[PDB]
Order: sequence, then C-alpha cells, then structure tokens
Amino acid sequence: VCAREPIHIPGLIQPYGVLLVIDPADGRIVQASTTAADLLGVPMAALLGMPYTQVLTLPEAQPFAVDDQPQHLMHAEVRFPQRATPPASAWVAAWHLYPQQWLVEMEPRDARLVTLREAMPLLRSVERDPGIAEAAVRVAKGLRSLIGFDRVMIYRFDEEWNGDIIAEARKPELEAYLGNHYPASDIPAQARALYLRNRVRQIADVGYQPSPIQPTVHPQLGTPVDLSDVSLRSVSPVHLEYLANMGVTATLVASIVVNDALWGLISCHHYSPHFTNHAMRDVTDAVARTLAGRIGALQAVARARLESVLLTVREKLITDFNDAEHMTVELLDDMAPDLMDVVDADGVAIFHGNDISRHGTTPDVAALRRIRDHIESEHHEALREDAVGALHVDAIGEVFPELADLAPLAAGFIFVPLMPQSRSALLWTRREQIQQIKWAGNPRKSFDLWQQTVRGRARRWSPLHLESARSLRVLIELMERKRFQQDFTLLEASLSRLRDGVAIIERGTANAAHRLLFVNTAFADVCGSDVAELIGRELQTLYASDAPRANVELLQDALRNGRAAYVTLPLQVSDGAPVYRQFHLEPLPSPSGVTAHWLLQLRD
Amino acid sequence: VCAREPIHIPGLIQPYGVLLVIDPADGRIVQASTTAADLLGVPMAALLGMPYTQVLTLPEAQPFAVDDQPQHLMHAEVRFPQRATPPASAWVAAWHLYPQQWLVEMEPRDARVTLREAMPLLRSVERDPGIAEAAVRVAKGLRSLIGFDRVMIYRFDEEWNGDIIAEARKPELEAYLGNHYPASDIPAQARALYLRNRVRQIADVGYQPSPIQPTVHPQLGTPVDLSDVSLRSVSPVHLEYLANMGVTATLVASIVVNDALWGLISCHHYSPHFTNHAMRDVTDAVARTLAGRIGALQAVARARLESVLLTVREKLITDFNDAEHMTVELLDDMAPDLMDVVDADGVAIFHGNDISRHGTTPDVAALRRIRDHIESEHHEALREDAVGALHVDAIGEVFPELADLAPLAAGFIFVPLMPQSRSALLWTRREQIQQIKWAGNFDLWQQTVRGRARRWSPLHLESARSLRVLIELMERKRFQQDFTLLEASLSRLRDGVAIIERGTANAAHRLLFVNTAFADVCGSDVAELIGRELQTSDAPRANVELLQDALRNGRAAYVTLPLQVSAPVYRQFHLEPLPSPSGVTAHWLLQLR
Ligand SMILES: */C=C/C1=C(C)C(=O)N/C1=C\C1=NC(=C\c2[nH]c(/C=C3\NC(=O)C(C=C)=C3C)c(C)c2CCC(=O)O)/C(CCC(=O)O)=C1C
Ligand SMILES: */C=C/C1=C(C)C(=O)N/C1=C\C1=NC(=C\c2[nH]c(/C=C3\NC(=O)C(C=C)=C3C)c(C)c2CCC(=O)O)/C(CCC(=O)O)=C1C
Repeated sequence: VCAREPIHIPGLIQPYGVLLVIDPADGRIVQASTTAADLLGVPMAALLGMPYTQVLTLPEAQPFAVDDQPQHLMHAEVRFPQRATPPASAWVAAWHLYPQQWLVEMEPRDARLVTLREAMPLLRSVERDPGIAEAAVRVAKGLRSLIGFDRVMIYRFDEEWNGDIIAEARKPELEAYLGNHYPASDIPAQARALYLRNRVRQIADVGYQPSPIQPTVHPQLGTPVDLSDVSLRSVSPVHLEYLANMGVTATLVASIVVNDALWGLISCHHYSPHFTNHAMRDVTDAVARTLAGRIGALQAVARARLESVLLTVREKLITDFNDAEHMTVELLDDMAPDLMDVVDADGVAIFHGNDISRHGTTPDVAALRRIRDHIESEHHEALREDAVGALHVDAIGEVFPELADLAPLAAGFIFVPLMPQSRSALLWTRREQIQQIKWAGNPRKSFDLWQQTVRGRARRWSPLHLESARSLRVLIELMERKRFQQDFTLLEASLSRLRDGVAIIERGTANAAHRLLFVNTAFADVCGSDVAELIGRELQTLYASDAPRANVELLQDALRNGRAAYVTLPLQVSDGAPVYRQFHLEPLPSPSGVTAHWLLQLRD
Repeated sequence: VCAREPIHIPGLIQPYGVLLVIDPADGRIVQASTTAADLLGVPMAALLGMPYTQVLTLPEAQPFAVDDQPQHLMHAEVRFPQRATPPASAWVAAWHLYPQQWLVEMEPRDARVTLREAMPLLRSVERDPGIAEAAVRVAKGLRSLIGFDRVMIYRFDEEWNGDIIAEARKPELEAYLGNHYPASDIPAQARALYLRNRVRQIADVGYQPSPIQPTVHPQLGTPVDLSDVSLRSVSPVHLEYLANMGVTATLVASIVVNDALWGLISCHHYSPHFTNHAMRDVTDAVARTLAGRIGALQAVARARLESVLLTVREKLITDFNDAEHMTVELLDDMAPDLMDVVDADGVAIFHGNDISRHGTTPDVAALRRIRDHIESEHHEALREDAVGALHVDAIGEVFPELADLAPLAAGFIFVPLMPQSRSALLWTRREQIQQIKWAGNFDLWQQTVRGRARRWSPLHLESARSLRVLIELMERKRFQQDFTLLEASLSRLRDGVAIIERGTANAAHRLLFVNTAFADVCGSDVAELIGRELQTSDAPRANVELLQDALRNGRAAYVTLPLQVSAPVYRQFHLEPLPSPSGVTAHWLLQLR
C-alpha cells in the first residue's frame, strides 16, 4: 500500500524557495508555486502566463533549448525587476531544462560558510583509506565537523533491502543509533529509485507549509509537474510523520551509489531547523561521491584478491586428487584443511558408498547419513531441481524442518552432486551463528529497540564461495571416473587372461559395420595377429571368404536382427591350415532391450 | 631498456617555480634550486644552510615532524620577508614531509567559478553509460574547462601499448583519435610514477632546467627523490618527442582504476601554458570521476555476464548428466550453448580417435593436427605453466608449426590440461584482422594484423575451467558403459570365472566378482557368493598347499580340487595373478571348466 505513492508529482514545494514552470517556446510561465507571488512581485493572477523575461534577472547564466538529454544548470545569482528592494536575503536559482518544459528553482544564498577547497583534505583521506568501515566513520566524523548537523550517519542496505547504521557521529548528549537495523519498508522501492536520480536531498524544517503549484496540471499538456530533479520537491507526509515522531526538525541525505546501485545513504539529522545552502549540498555530494567511489573500489579490489587465492587452493585440491590413484585416509586428512577453506566451511564430509570421511566441526557420522537421506529424498526432489549447481541452505531448520536439530553444527551446508547420483558426494557444513538484530521498533512510535535473537541460522553462503563450491563439482566425477576405471581395468585384465577366446562386438548401423570392441589374447592367438591390431576390426574380416553361404547367412541373420547364433565357421587363415571353430554369439542385455553388443565365445 | 633512466632523481626543476630541501632536525635549508635565490631575498651562497623560518613565512599552514608515513600538505599562500617588494605576482607553496627530509615546492597562484563550475561535468559523467560516452564527455568537458588546444583520452591495452579512445580539439589541426602508440613510448619507470604523482604538468617544452645546488644531500650523500614534486624536471627523451610533435605545453592526469593505471588524460597546448594548482586539482577531480565511472561500468557488466554464463553452464552440466548415450543429437543440441559459455566460434568434442566438430572450426584432420601438437613432449612446458586450461590468442606464435589454421582456429581453449586423452574439448575463435593506426612506426602508417583472434576474456577462461567437469563426466560415463559391458560379458560366459580380492592377512582372500556359470557349480546364486572367502579335510593337504602357497607369494596355480555340491565335483582351479601398477599381486582370476 505504501510502496505505491507518486512522491515525484505531489504538486507541492518546500516553502523555503520558489518554483516556476516556463514554456520553452518563447518564454511564458505556465505553472508556479504560491510562494512565487510573494518574492517575485507580480501576484499569482498576472504572474501566470507572463514571460519569464519580464522577471529576467539572471546575470550569471541563461536557459536554452534542449534536443533530448535534459541539461541541468547550477545555482547562479538571480534578481527581481518588479519591487524596489525585493527581499532582504540574497537569492540564487538553478535550471532544469527539458525538451517539453523548463524549470527554475530558486532559494536564498545563505552565504556565511574555499569551503570546497576545505573539503579536499577529508576527501583526499577517504581516498587513501583502507576498508569500508574506516572510510564510513571518517566521512561520518568529517562531514559532522564540515557541516553543522547534530547527527550524521552512514546507513547501509543489506541484501533484503533492510538498513543498518554502520557509522555515526553525533553530539555526545544524543543517544547513539549506531548498530540499528531498520526494515526495508522504512524506505520503499519507489523512494529508493529517486535517490539514484536526485542524489543529495535536504528537508529544511519537518512540518513546513507545502506551497502548491497553482496550475496543478500543465494548462496546455494536462500533465502534473514531475519534480524528481527539483531540490524544493515536497517529500511524502508518511516520511515527515516518521521524522516528526523521532523528534528530528531538519534533514540532508546523500546517496551512496556504488556500481549504479544505491549501496547506502549518508543521513543527517538536526534537532533544531537547518537549511544547508547550495554550497554545502555540493560539498556533501562531493564527499558522497568520494565515499561511493572508495567503497566500490575496495569492494572490487578485495573481491579480486579473494577470487585468486580460492583459485590457487582450488587447483591445489584438483591436482593432488588427480595425482593419487587410491583415496587413502592421509590423502583426505591433508585434503580436508583446504577442501574446507575453498568454501569457508567449518566442516566437510566426503562420502563414498556407505562410507564417510568427516572433517572439521561436523555432526556425527549417523547424523550426516540422516542429512544425506533427507536431501536425496523424493519429497525434497523439488529443491534439487530449483538449485543451481549445488544445493545449499542458510538455515537447515527451515528447508528441512525434520532436521530442525543438527543446526548447532550443520545450520548451513553445501551438497554436491545435485543429482541422486550417490556413491561419491560432498557435504560442506557451517555451524549455527546466533544473531542479535538491534531493531528500532516491533507511523510507529519507534525509539524502543527490540533485540531479535535468531537461532538455527549459519553465516550467509558467499556467492563467491558458492561458485567456488560448484567449481569443485569435478572432485566427485573424478572420484567416480577413477573408481569405474579401477573396476573396468580389472575386468578388462580378467577377460584378457582367459583361455576360452572371447571378443565383444559393437553393433554397427546401416552405413557402419559390425566391429570388435574388445578381444582377449586367447582369441587374438587363434587369429594369429595380436590383440591391439584386431580391435576396431569388422567381424567379416575374421572368418574366411571361402565359408558356406548357409553358415554365414545364419550368423549374418543374428547380426542383422540382434539375435543369437551358434555356427561352426572357418577362419581367415593367412598361413593355410584349415582352422574351424564354433562361433558362439550372444546378445548382451540393453536398457532399451534392443541389442547393442554381442559376446563371441570360440570353442568347437 | 629506455626506462633505465632515473627520472625521479634528475637534480633539476622546471624553472617556473622554486624547490627547497630542509633538515627537519635543524629547520635549515640543506639543498635548493638555482631559482630560489632570485625569488627569495638571499642569494644562493647564504641561502644554503639558512633556517627556512627566515627566508619564507607561511600564513595558512606550517610543516611538522613525521613518524613513518610521508605527509603532504596542499598548495597554500607563502610570503618572502628577506626582501623589500619581492612579489613578481602571487606565490603559493606545498610541502612534502618525510622522516628524513622536508620539501617545499612553490609556484605562482596565477588566478582566473572553477571547482563549483567543474561539478556539472562530474555529475554528468557520474551517470552516463558506457566508457566511450564518458571518455568523450570528459575530453570535451575538460577542454571547455581548462582550455587546452587538444584534450585526449589514452587507454592502455593488455601489452601496455596505448590507444586514444577519445579526443577534443580546435576545429583546425590533425585528429589523433584512434591512434595506437607503442609501450616503449611510456616506460614502466614512468607509469609507476603516475600512480604516485596523479596530475603531471609541463609549462613549456624546452625550458631551462634549474638545478638543485647541492646535487646530493651534503649530510646524507643521496640525491633528491622528486617523485612527489610537481616541479620535477621530466626526461629529455620525452621533451625531444614533444618538441618533435610541435607541442609547447602539457598536462597529464592519471586514470587509476581499482588502484591500477587504466589510462591517461593527455592535454596539449601548441602555445606555452601554466596550469595552476587550482586547475590541476580540477583535472584530478575529473580524472578521479572518470576512473570511477569506467570502473563501475566494468563492474556492472562483469556481474551481468557472470550470471548468464552460469545459467548456461548449469544447463550444459545438467543435460550432460541426464542423457546416458553420447548421441549425435545430444552433442548437436549441446553445441550452441557449449560454444556460448566461452563465446567461441567453434567447438570440437573429442572421444578417443573420434571428433564432433561444431560451429566455425577447422577440418577433422586439422583438429587432430592441433591436438597432437598440444599433447606433444616439446609443448609439455605450456601445459604446466597453464592454469586450468590451455589457451592461445594467436596460434601462429604459440605453435609456430600450426601458423596456418589461424583463419578458423586463431585462438583456442584446450581442456583437459593433462595428456589424459580419451575425452577432450577444443574451443576455437577464428582470425580477426585488426587495422592499427600508428604514430609513424612521424606520419600515417596502418598495420593490418593477421593470425590473431579476439582476446580470450578472463571471465570466459574461468567459465571454461568451470566446464572441466564435462570431461571427467564423459570419462566416468564411458568407463561405467564399458564396465557394465564387461561385467555382462563375463557373466554370460560358460567357463565359470571369479575375481578374487587379495586379503592383506587382516581380511581373508574374498571373491570380488563371480559369473553365473561359476555360481551354478557352487549351487548358490551370484549375489550371495560375492564377498565370501575362497575357503570352500575333504581335499588333499598337498593340493590345497599348492593353491595356498601361490596365493601367499602372489604367484599362479593350476590344481584339480573337489568342491561342495548338494556328487563331490572336481575342477581344475586355474588361478592367475592380475597385473598391478606396483607389480605386487592385488587380485587373481579363477577360471574352472
Ligand atoms: C510507508 C512506509 C513508511 C514507513 C513505515 C516509514 O517510516 N516511512 C515510510 C515511507 C517513506 N520513507 C521515505 C523516505 C525515507 N525514509 C528514510 C528512513 C530513515 N531515515 C533516517 O534518517 C533513519 C534513521 C536515522 C531512517 C530509518 C529515509 C532516509 C528516507 C529518505 C531521506 C531523505 O531523502 O530525506 C519515503 C519517500 C519520501 C521522499 O519523497 O523523500 C516514503 C514514502
Ligand atoms: C625512451 C623511449 C621513449 C620514446 C620512444 C618516446 O617517444 N618517449 C620515450 C620515453 C619517455 N616518455 C615519457 C613520458 C611520456 N611519454 C608520453 C607519450 C605521449 N604523449 C602524448 O601526448 C601521446 C599521444 C598523444 C603520447 C604517446 C607521455 C604523455 C608522457 C608523460 C606521462 C604523464 O605525464 O603522465 C618518459 C618519462 C618522462 C617523465 O619523467 O615524465 C620517458 C622516459
């Protein structure tokens, strides 16, 4: 209900200044705020439709036509040629030039307090600063000394769009808000979007009298005035209520936009009214921009540093695994430190059909089995599909309520393979980590901080670490390939040391012939020519080309139709001696039941 | 080797300003530039050894002792009392405070609404998309701001050579946009310094270099390291080059992105021009905002890409693990994405003597020629030094023998890195011709480069390393296929065979596998007999001893022995040791017909 409000078209202005909407056609004022008549001279009635040029007193810079991209002119000096000695305070005006309309927003110079040159030492220091933490506080303190504001804080948005005050500088008399968590709903998405547009936004006095724009909708277009870039835009009464509720009288926020995303906000509070002149808003913009800059650089650098150390450790594991042929206890005991490190796990369990190799801080062997079963279950087959490369939980008691316990050691885990593939598996665990969420209340009466203690949840699985996990998926197929390769060579060796003389035949196609896949030494000896020089040979090669049509037909039939045949046939005898053997051909069971291979035993 | 020159210790200053080296212990001047005596009242002789307090007075800020980290003070007002009416103009000075020495560098204020006036440009680059659009906005923006005859954005490529991506000039002149320059033009020596001193400036090419009178410190014996001094005399090598291109004044701001040098803001004035501190701090600001934007957009788009690759990587992994039969349609439906995951033009899947060519890839015989050359003994050096996969950006350089093929396989990604064979994957990127606009390697020269593909993205290379699993996946699935084949083969035999696992004297000699023909002679079925000890007296001690003794050493035995049948039944027990990698018998084959 709240996330749906205009806020960019309230048709109201903060009374401290004046707004005018001018038709870029020739120069006539089409819309103006009720405050315009008081300071401009000509009252409301005749001021509307009047050329801006009648009140043309822009000494520094003038507006101009715009093609497509709206150009925004800075705050420069402005006068009034209607009244003799117009106000008491000095006035400055900024332009918002659009292809459809123009907008001029004026406010007092304020003067009083090179203030941009004076900002440079603070900027120059945050630039050099390591860690976001150190920067945040330097800005909080620095800006608190630079600008007046009784309370200045750094509000950081978390993943779920909730906020946390990471830094704060305030008058020792005020009760510190450092460490406070606020819901996402406190700053709705509609709001957040504007903070990427207008980056520095100040409220001079909470509970001001909103000066409305006289022709609410454009008299010639029929559309309301989209402020969005106007600094004198009237903020939502929802926020104003909330502000008044917390006893604040003045505001100034600066958007911490990092990688085109609103990372955080600089939030300033004055418990007495305060207007920050165009000069200071450009200073806070500067310090916001430098902070956004540094926080994003530090993010970038350290993300890259981590990615590399993980890769070097990932490779170390992959190689040492491919090297050793037998998975011993010491291999896995020397593997485990790093196998844990690569994902920042507290424990790791390696499974290999009925066996488990538990390492670090992991639940008991029986408990790990209870987990694996629950994961590989039919009911939980939904999770495995929706999961990316690996299955992972941040709180076990939520995804698998049956495994509500175990959470003290396995609150979070990473399971791979994602398929119910079995034999080889890997379980990375992260033990429970209790969290105190220092709230601000649970429109509301606020103040009172409620400290929500959260059990059964581990540390959030880093996306960096999750792709680092998905990367080691290879250790599973590696284990498996190495196992099948072990039993295969065993059986290939077994087969080759036989006396009966056997060959395996791969069924061909309509353009491919029936070839030999495997042949033992006992078979290759009856054919004279060695084993390696018979593999990949057509079956017609093997028997002589002087054989009876009746006998070969019987065999060819069994090959053509995938049937079995027992036929005595002469062999392709290079020497001469007539050698005849009983050709036992037997179809081997296929999953489709459609013959793919045959076994050929030779004994007459 | 050009970079061998010092450049940070020339012992010379740009004449426009004055330098002084003060003993932070004494408060006295130890070294000073020949220009110091002319500005300051006291001539060189008595100015050397004189306490700094006397000759100059600092109203805004004063120097101080430093523990370890050198502290630098900004440009603030300075007055010289040791002379009656000495201000040729207005003078401003900056400090460089070190634990061993102090350095003060002064220059005129110059004057002529700037830092506030810079803000609209910054705030605009701050939000425009693409590095291209930013580069030009800065080029144009900074030209209007400082007012140099030409402002150009120089981007360093992978091999440290530079290319002008954007340029703003006077309507007249010759455009340098698109021009490529060598790495030799800006030595590593120099580049390192532009991370140190951010904004560098030459007021007049062919100035008279004012030397520091005591060249080496009189008490330390070491020269003055001017790496942070703005009035540092630049290499005559570069000055010659500058004079050769007709430029009279320069200004070069460093585009440092994620603490690394990404580019340079190069400004040329074909008439002399001194850019005061005020402006250098403005160009620094615009350089920092550009760096900022270029690094953000890099970051955003890196993230966007990583995700689309992951979604496609997962699609491949799953569909591969699903299908059991490595069919033609399997690979034909796999290939579009198998190519996409690495942004290849072609992909070849190898499976022992066989190849599955896809996209724009060389002929089957040519692919074999490539694989052989990779798996070679001579090229075993590359495979070790390579990360997770072997990759080339120009095959003709890495594999000179494979100089051709380049039209279709100019670049490739080969996995597995080991001479593992059977399963392999080769990703290809065809040749991409590049027109290189040179500086004269002093007029127009365009170099057309053949035999090189598009640079293998580091993101795509880790995306390749990620699919390493498809190889072990193919392999596991292949061994599993032949295993079941052989397990089925042996079980349909008539001779009656069993495989025996050697018990390491802790465990007995047990049966690993048994066929139906063997399990029938023993009556009881196959699945019950697996895992049972060979111990199955009803037999002569002489005959069993022969069998036991063979098993004992790991030797073979052919002995006729009775059995346990529900008629006694005797069979010739042919035990044969199976080859082990260690050569130490681990299994035996037992056939009995
Ligand atoms: C309807 C939901 C809302 C609840 C509940 C609420 O308290 N406010 C709600 C709506 C809006 N908030 C808007 C802006 C806004 N809210 C905050 C929140 C904080 N500011 C603080 O200083 C602190 C603590 C010190 C908190 C928790 C901020 C910072 C802002 C924007 C700041 C600014 O630019 O002045 C908002 C939009 C109003 C607007 O148009 O600016 C709405 C609708
Ligand atoms: C010894 C090899 C050199 C050749 C050949 C050459 O032409 N110069 C060589 C050496 C040095 N160059 C140094 C600085 C420097 N070089 C360039 C080159 C360019 N300037 C331009 O405007 C363009 C194109 C439009 C090019 C390619 C620049 C800009 C700079 C200054 C870097 C900066 O100020 O940030 C140099 C070091 C001198 C120094 O001490 O500053 C050497 C030795």
